[PDB]
Amino acid sequence: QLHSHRQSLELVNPGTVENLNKEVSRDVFLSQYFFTGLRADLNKAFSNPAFQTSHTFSIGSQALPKYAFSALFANDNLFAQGNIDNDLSVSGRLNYGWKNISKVNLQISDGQPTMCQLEQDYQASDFSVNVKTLNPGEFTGVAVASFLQSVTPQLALGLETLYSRTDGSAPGDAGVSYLTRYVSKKQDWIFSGQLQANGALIASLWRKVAQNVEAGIETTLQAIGIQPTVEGSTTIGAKYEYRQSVYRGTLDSNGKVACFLERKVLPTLSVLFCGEIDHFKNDTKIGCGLQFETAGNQELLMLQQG
Amino acid sequence: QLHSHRQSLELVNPGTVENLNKEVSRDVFLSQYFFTGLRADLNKAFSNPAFQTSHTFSIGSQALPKYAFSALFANDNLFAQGNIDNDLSVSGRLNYGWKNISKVNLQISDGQPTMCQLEQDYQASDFSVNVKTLNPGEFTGVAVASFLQSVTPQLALGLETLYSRTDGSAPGDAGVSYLTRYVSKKQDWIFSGQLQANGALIASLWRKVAQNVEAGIETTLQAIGIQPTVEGSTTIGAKYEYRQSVYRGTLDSNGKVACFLERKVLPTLSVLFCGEIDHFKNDTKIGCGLQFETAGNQELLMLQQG
Amino acid sequence: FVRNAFTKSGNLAWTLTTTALLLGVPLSLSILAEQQLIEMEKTF
Amino acid sequence: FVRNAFTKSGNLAWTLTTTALLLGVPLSLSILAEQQLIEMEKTF
Amino acid sequence: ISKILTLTHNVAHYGWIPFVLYLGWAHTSNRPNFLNLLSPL
Amino acid sequence: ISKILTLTHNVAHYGWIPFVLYLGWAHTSNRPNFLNLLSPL
Amino acid sequence: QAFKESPLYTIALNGAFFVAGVAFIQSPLMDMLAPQL
Amino acid sequence: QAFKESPLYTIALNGAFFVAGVAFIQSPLMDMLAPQL
Amino acid sequence: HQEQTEKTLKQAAYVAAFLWVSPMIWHLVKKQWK
Amino acid sequence: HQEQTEKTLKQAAYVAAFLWVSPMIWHLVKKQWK
Ligand SMILES: CCCCCCCCCCCCCC(=O)OC[C@H](COP(=O)(O)OCCN)OC(=O)CCCCCCCCCCCCC
Repeated sequence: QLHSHRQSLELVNPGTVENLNKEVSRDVFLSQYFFTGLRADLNKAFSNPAFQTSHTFSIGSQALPKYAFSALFANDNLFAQGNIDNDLSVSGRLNYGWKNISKVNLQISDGQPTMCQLEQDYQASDFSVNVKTLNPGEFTGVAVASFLQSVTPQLALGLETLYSRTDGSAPGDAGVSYLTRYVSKKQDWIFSGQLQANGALIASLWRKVAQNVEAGIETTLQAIGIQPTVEGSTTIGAKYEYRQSVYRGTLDSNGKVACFLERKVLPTLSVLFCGEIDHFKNDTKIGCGLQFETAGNQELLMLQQG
Repeated sequence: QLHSHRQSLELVNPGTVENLNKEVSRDVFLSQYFFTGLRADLNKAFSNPAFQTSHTFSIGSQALPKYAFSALFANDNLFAQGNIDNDLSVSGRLNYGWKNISKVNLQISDGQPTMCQLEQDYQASDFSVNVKTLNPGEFTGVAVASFLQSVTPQLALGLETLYSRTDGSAPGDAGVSYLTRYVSKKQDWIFSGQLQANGALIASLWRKVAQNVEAGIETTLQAIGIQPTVEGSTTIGAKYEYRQSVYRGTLDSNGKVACFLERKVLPTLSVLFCGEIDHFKNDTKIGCGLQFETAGNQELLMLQQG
Repeated sequence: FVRNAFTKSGNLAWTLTTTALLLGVPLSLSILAEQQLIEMEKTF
Repeated sequence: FVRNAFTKSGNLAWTLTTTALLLGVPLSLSILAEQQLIEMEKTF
Repeated sequence: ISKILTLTHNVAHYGWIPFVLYLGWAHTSNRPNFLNLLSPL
Repeated sequence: ISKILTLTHNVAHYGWIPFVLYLGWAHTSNRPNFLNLLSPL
Repeated sequence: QAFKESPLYTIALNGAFFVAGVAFIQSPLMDMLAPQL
Repeated sequence: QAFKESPLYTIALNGAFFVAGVAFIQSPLMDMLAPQL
Repeated sequence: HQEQTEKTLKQAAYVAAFLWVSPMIWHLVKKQWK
Repeated sequence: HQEQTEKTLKQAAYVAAFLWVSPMIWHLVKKQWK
């Protein structure tokens, strides 16, 4: 009676909840590329269904293993991985995306017993749904759902819940959040937003300047009468892509700078460098190292030069 | 009666006592080029009697000031310097080499009162003499003499004394040493040697390979019945000079490696890098930074490009 | 006074020039790596 | 035994390949910086 | 009887990464034998 | 009377580096004024 | 220092940094930093 | 370990490292590491 | 303890709020066009 | 203390050894040619 009036002129679909803030936090801010010591990883590929085999060495880095074998395999619809390190710890991932894909992320350690997951997705041209559990009379563990859909051709907003219960005979809690995302008129500044549980909130944007220059701001405010304890941190970045170079670098509040250069001096070899100055304690961290690849098939290496 | 028989066919003169082991320890072994944090010094020159003016910044380096002004001036026979750093500490040097040159090296600190020196030299075509005192009924301080001369056209050997007296009413000691140096037949491997006080001894050599490759070994043995405590360290280096690159790098006993690259990517700008792995404690130090120069005269900068 | 009105504004000239040597010099090396390539392939 | 005859000879393959990546790779970058120059000025 | 719920988790502790190599060993031109666990070429 | 032996050492504490600049200020073409205590050019 | 210890001090600090910062992005001044060659 | 704690252990160690090391320098093997181009 | 007796209705009101709003925000495009 | 009495002859033997050897090694070229 009222469905077909608006579902013919509209309904572009938004991205998932994971890719809400992807275009700023994991693209122009280097907070996951950084390291401290020296590291030099190398990987042979002989792929079409691909294949890799990566090793990794590291020293004096405080968060890295001193060895890490790997593998993967990915045809038109599958995925796999594997990651064993120096003493013993195994990982693994799967994808079976026939539109509802369905991941599994197992994680075995030794001091901590066993981590497991499960996931789901659905993209039906106007909305997205993420369903995720954790390790489970016995309804135990964490279970997270979500929802996100678009009501105008530029705006979209939804929310997500959770349900955490541990400790056996314990009832368990249930938080809530609210999400939002605005897109510009012609492929430009994308204002995101967030309001999670316990008061914290995120804000960001991403201006696409002329050819290869970006920007981005981020802001968090995380909060017996000593409990109101707020904090803040506003960061500003950029990224200068080129042919055979990539440069990004941020600076923020409470005193820090950072830089990350990657200069590929061969067709198939590249170096990098990353360093940071603190301006309160006046102490610094410097990390450098290389990364290169080769081929193992008898003719694949003939088809990267010319 | 016997002087003129041999002083007509011979008597090339050797180098000074400071340049005895210069061609290995201060040329192909990087033990004085190394640092730890970041540092970036820069210097304008407007020289013919030269002139420079160098600044220096550093951070997180444990042996460097966070600022250091400088100057120098050197015509056909003179020298000067100057070095003031962040809080206050002044240095200075002089040379007045009319063949007997005569240095003065003053050194003012604040926690430690005042350092002073004096020097001398003499090179009379078959022998060299170094005379050096330190800060002085009042015959106090340190006084060091030496002697070195050559008896065959390839070999030379001499010795040096000292006399250290402090503590006011205290007699004072006097050590001794022995020195030696052998040169190859046609401009090649130079075996040096030393035997200083308290048992320690040095040995080295320096093979000039084809065009720009060197080598070098070094060995020290420094030594209530717990007093015999010897130690040792044998190091092996090399150096690969090129046009617009310089590379050297050593490795030794008791577990260490080192490297030092300098790659001048401009006519008038250069970067560098130096890092070291320990293989007992398994911990590492990485230092990097740049160094470049410019000009201040209105036409000197026009005469470095072309 | 002299021992306050200089060092409280002398340290400010440090932090604005160990910053502009850290975020500006890796950028300046990356320009020349694309500057010389656009003219080497302009010759051919 | 297994837990001694491998790890006492597994760690030896580490130290001979974090050494040859530290003293060999800065040398290999410096060869190419003189390798490509001797042929660019061979063309002219 | 409960050990099989824990013995299942100790199967993936040693027998998962060797499964991934067997998959893509067949999805090639099926040449290589032991070069895959090797760094140079 | 002994202070002049210590007051001499406190003359070089503040008046030695400015002496070096005055020497080479004359041994040039005698142009510059204050560019020497400056980093860019 | 009578209000620097207050909790409302920071939520006025970072909120003031957002407004001038977002004006710096949407500006022709930020266009200048992109090199034209 | 009856002689590894002795003081004469190291002065035989480093002295043995000198002799094989100095033979490695004066050798045609060390000539090979110089690249001919 | 009567805390765990009333906590089950503390929690059940939380998911019942989500049961209203996600069907509510399912169709704002069908009413934002005034 | 008789330590400082004999230390002056402990030290005087040290420089007297240098007084022999530097004139000794002054002229080994006049005798190494056998
Ligand atoms: C407070 C003030 C501080 C100021 C800080 C300023 C620091 C600036 C430092 C800049 C360094 C940037 C690094 C870089 O970009 O490398 C460039 C250079 C090669 O670049 P080219 O221009 O020579 O390429 C020519 C094209 N054929 O490559 C090099 O120069 C050498 C780099 C070599 C890296 C070697 C990696 C070692 C791997 C170790 C392996 C460890 C394994 C355990």
